[PDB]
Amino acid sequence: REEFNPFEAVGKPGISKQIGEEQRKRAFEAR
Amino acid sequence: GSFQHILRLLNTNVDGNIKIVYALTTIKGVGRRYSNLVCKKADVDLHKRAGELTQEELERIVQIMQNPTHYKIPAWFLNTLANNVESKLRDDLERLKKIR
Amino acid sequence: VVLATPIPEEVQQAQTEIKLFNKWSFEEVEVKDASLVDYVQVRQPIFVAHTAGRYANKRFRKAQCPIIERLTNSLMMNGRNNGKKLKAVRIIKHTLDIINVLTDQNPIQVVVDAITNTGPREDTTRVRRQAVDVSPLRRVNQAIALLTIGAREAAFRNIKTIAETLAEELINAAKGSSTSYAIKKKDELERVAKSNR
Amino acid sequence: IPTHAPKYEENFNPKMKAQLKKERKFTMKEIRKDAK
Amino acid sequence: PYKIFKNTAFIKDMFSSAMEVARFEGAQIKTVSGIRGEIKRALSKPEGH
Amino acid sequence: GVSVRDVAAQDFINAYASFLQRQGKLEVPGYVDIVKTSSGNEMPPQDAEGWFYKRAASVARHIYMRKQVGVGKLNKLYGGAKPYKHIDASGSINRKVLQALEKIGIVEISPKGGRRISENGQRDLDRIAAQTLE
Amino acid sequence: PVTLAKVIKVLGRTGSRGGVTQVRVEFLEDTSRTIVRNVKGPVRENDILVLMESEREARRLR
Amino acid sequence: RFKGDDDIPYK
Amino acid sequence: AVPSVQTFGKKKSATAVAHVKAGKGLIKVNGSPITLVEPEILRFKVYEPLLLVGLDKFSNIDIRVRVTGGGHVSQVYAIRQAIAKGLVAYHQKYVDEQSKNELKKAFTSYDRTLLIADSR
Amino acid sequence: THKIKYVLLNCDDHQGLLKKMGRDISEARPDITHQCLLTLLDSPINKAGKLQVYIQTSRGILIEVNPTVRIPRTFKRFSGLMVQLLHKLSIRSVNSEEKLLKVIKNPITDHLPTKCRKVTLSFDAPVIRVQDYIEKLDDDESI
Amino acid sequence: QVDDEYAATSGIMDPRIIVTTSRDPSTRLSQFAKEIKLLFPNAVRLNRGNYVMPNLVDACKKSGTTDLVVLHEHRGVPTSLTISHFPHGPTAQFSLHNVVMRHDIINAGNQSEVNPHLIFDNFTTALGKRVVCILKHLFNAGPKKDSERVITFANRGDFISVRQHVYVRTREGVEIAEVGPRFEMRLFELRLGTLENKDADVEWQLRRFIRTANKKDYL
Amino acid sequence: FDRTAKPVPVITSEVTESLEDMIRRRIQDSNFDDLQRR
Amino acid sequence: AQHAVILDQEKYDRILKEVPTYRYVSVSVLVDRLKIGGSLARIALRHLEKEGIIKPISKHSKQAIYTRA
RNA sequence: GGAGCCAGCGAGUCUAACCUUGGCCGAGAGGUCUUGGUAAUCUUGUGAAACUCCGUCGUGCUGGGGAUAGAGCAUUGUAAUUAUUGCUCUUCAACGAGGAAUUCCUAGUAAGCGCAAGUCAUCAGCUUGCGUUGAUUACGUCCCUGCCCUUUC
Ligand SMILES: [Mg+2]
Ligand SMILES: [Mg+2]
Ligand SMILES: [Mg+2]
Ligand SMILES: [Mg+2]
Repeated sequence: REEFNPFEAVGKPGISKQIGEEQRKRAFEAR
Repeated sequence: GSFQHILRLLNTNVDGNIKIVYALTTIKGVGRRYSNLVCKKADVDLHKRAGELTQEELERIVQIMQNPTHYKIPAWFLNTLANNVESKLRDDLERLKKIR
Repeated sequence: VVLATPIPEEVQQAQTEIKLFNKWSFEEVEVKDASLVDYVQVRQPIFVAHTAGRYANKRFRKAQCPIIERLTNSLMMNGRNNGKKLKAVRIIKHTLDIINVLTDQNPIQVVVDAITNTGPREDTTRVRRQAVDVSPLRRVNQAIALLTIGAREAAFRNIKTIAETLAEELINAAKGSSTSYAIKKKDELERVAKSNR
Repeated sequence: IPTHAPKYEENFNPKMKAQLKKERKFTMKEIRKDAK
Repeated sequence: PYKIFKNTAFIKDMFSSAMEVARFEGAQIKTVSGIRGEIKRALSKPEGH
Repeated sequence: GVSVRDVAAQDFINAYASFLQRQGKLEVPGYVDIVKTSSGNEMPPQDAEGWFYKRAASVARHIYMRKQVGVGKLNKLYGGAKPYKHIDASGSINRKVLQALEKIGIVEISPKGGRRISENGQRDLDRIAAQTLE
Repeated sequence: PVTLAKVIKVLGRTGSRGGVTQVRVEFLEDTSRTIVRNVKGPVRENDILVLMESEREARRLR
Repeated sequence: RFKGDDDIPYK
Repeated sequence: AVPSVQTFGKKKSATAVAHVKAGKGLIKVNGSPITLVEPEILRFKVYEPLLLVGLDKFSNIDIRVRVTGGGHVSQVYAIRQAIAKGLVAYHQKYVDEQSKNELKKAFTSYDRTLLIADSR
Repeated sequence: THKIKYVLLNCDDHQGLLKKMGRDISEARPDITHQCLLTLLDSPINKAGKLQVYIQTSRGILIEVNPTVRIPRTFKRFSGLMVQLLHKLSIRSVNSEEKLLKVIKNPITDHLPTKCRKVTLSFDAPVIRVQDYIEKLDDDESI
Repeated sequence: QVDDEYAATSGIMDPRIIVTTSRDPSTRLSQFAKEIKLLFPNAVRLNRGNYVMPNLVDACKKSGTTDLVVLHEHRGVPTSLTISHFPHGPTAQFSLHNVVMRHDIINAGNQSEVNPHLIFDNFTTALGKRVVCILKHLFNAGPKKDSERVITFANRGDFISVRQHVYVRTREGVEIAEVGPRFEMRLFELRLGTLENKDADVEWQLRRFIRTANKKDYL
Repeated sequence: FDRTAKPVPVITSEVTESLEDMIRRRIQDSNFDDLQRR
Repeated sequence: AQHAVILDQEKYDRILKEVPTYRYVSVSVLVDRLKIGGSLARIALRHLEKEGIIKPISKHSKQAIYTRA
């Protein structure tokens, strides 16, 4: 499951948004 | 007489082979348009190269340069904070980091 | 002939017969090589190249297009010249004038001889490489391309303009002299094919 | 034959105003994210 | 406002720099007349527009 | 039955400008030699002596073809690119061209707006057309 | 000296490599003699091709 | 003019 | 009234209206002679009918062409098409049909675009 | 080169990094190239202007060496030039008149003279006299 | 129920589609147009250089096309996608958000172009059925039972996420792999006519400045 | 500050697993809403 | 390169001597062989015409082509 | 640098000041007095650009390049010597065709060129539309790659 979903073959840099929001998400959890 | 391969005008070395306008352009403070205007006021044929010029022509051009208003060159023709902004950006980034 | 609207004398000589730019006749031009006969089209005469005819519709319609138009079309390339066919026509007119000046022989036949001579007669294809024969339509296409790109590269950063360098390339190619750029590639390609023969 | 020295930098960096502009762009991108 | 194209408009004096506009993009705004509008994007030049 | 339209544009313009400077009655403002003729232009007219007369000839020709023309349409016509966004020409030069041409009597103030080719100017342009046809 | 040969049939299902077409050409000098050749450009029947060598027999080029 | 075993200047 | 015919030629947005009447071989385009059409390089591209079919046919008729729209090249094509169509129509209406036959034959033999509109 | 600043990968100075790259560090020695170019460029034949050096990097980068260039004899500075060259694709003179070191498009053949003899150094190949081969080789041709 | 315009042609005559772009397309939009061609089994890509809509729609209508797809971008980022059904509409316009093209992937491989299975999820309202009905008819009828390709349109807060997968049935479960692209498409216009007719009556139209827009749902 | 319209939805991981689970669930029963020939 | 910018007496004479000879005469020919500036090549061509040493075949603003008389 | 010189899609002012012809002033930018138009009617033939003819320049990082910077002349608000958008002069950098690699493309197509509107999503030298000039090569193959169809074998 992990191997065959390139978007999460490997994707080019910056295609995903996961890192940007997770940091804010835990920050929003803290607030 | 002999054509002058090099000339000294306004403490500047100017090539003879270049047309007078674009030859005078090398002078600091002298552009293509200003060179054309001063040449014209000096009544020097533009098609001549710089070295064919007679001495009187060169002196006339020099006087045109040094005394533009005297010869009716148009007036319209003739010619910490960043650190504070850096500190402000630093403060903004610090507050932003504190939010996250 | 007298008309209410005055018409030049040369125009009535054109009325007599069709001539390219009203200065060159198509009657005496003949393709020297037999194989190239049916794709180097010169039989229908024209005043000027620009025709705006449709030549890409079918696979071999391009053969019926007159060779001078093909040269004019090939002359405009590299982006900065794309779409400027008028400049190409003017350059080709000047080139024909230059060729006539250098050599009294008809410039159109000079063009025909150049395209005939510079056509690669044998090339290579990847399998390693193997030698293959070249279709005559490909011969005319590659000849035109080679001549045009050569004339261009000769004058890319030279005081020489496109008209005279193209005239020189065409003259040398018709002569068969190695000075011509395209003849060097025709010989090189044929030598490479011979090596892999 | 002529001999000319090669010109180079001791350490290569792939003036301050551009650096200020660069920091602005990073700040633009982040603040937009926080708003969204 | 200082420049108007039908629904679209350009506004000034709301924000000192583009710094602020990025924070307030998409915000609800309205005129005194009651016409509702939106903060679409920040103009690079001048700052605050 | 010679006419301005019967002559090549460039030939007529050159010949009639020649006639203008030979006549010497066309008033030249002092600043013709200091101006750009347009904002998009980078350098002045190279033919400093005769560029004005050539412009006057061109304006008279266009007035012959078109019964009424104003300064604005000449400004657009004589304007070129400086992306480039087709900056218009210099209004003052065209206006002084028009004033000079009407001082000579070639053109005159047209009712309904613009300038009209004066009948005297009409026969004059026809004359220069006649000689240049020769 | 280069021989001239007129194409009489354009072969199909030869498995030839893309961009290369196998054809049969009959020599202009002798009509009876026919030989298989390989052509690198657009080719149709009834056209004349220049053969630098008249001895080699064409083989599939994969 | 540099000659022989000279190294380029170091600033 | 004077015998006359009217024809249209078109290429892209360029449209030329040709009026062909009985006359003394007077041919005009946009109020100026055919000898002053521009661009000069394509001047002879305006001349195809005149030189192909012979000027003596034109000597007995007056032609006036008004052109609008499109670019210079499209205008030239519209002009030549209008001249050809107007000549053919005039020989149709006020001359015997055999002459019309030779006229269409010559025009189509040289370039079919002269008579038939080529819409892209 | 690799960012740590970009430094020419070296056999001894960097060992763990090239392990992380997975490249056998035994073939990670640019000092051989430095000395070979040093012995070459300083040869009298260069001083006579009859030699051109081409460098084909293992990665596939082709570098043209103008005979006028002078590499630093110190290896540390030589590494500084290489990282400068590889990233900027070119090196300009101090006087700023000619590009001494330039990266060029492969294949090598197009840059070579039209008539040229090609040979490699092969320890297994027959042992020859370098002088003798050069005379029997034709003049207009190059080696 | 199948809509009136499609009720006549919903599954006898396979849809034939033209996918095109705006004038002077960027390279990225052309790549995106290529992907959209591959998504639709019966799509043909047409380069729109200087074509004019009345000529385009007429020539397309003369050729008998059913649907026309026109794509718009902003600095090489696809922005809008409009679907116009011939001979008399409807025309639906969509805005593309978070578009991720397959060109963004290394060693991605080639697609399968079998007739794909379809999944429309969370479409309940009448307008939702309209959107599903519009999108459904772009594809062929009755994909083969064992076809390994599935296209899904999932509604989440009026934002239709579009994904494609290739699936293999295993003994305990089924494993699906996204092939791409990813893009979320939101309807903002729906007009009763072809895209050329700017005067066509508007069937539905998105109100953005309404106070309930921040929470209103439509599909 | 009050917001006017729906923020653009972001595909975080959890959304992806939810969608993948929905697709897998649908294909498990072969519950396909597909056009059919008549 | 260095192309002569001025018409010297020795340069004046040579223009008159070879310019009958060339089958083909143009601005490029003069600069290439006579090492004369492009503008001086042009003024020479208008100069050489008025005495009839060379004949014009076609006159275009960019390109001027001439032949020996 | 002069001269020639040709489009189409559209937009445009009531309880207002929009598109603006024409006249005059201003080097320009712009100012000023009028005028037509709620528009197939007036702006507008939107006299667009590229382009063509005649001239100057000339293989020189040159009259290519216009980044950066200085000094001025004006517009817009507003009451600050605050910015804002234009014009004049001066200053004149990298760049000499671009490595490994890589993306797209078959006829009014690639490519060049400009003009108009910002009409609820997106777009502000960016989105869309409009028109002008206008090509080379292929239009054959499953050989390699990939995707399918049939054997109700
Ligand atoms: Mg394009
Ligand atoms: Mg564009
Ligand atoms: Mg666009
Ligand atoms: Mg095909």
